[PDB]
Amino acid sequence: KETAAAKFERQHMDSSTSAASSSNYCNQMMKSRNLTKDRCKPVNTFVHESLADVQAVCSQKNVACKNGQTNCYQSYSTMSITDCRETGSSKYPNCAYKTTQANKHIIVACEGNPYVPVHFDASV
Repeated sequence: KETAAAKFERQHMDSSTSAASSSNYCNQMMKSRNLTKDRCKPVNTFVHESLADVQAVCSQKNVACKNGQTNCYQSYSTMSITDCRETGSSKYPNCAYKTTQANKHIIVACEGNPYVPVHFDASV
């Protein structure tokens, strides 16, 4: 079965671009990463940083996750991210998203050995 670590890279890493240069980015990436296969995932964040820089966050600022868990980590630095939010015209299977390019700190949950990101918690 897909590992939690592999799922994180599939749902949230986009190292091949510096930013979302098109307002269509979310519509394309949500579909291409199979986040719209069974239903329209309502929100998703893509990180435009090297995998190594994102994995490194697991050894940065320990913080409580939104749900109270204590295996969350906040990036010391802001990162290039793209927020994807479902629009009012979204209708499975034609999922539609609003694309928002931003520069923010990311908060991820980490697990395992090697200790890596398995969940995207928030951007602050």
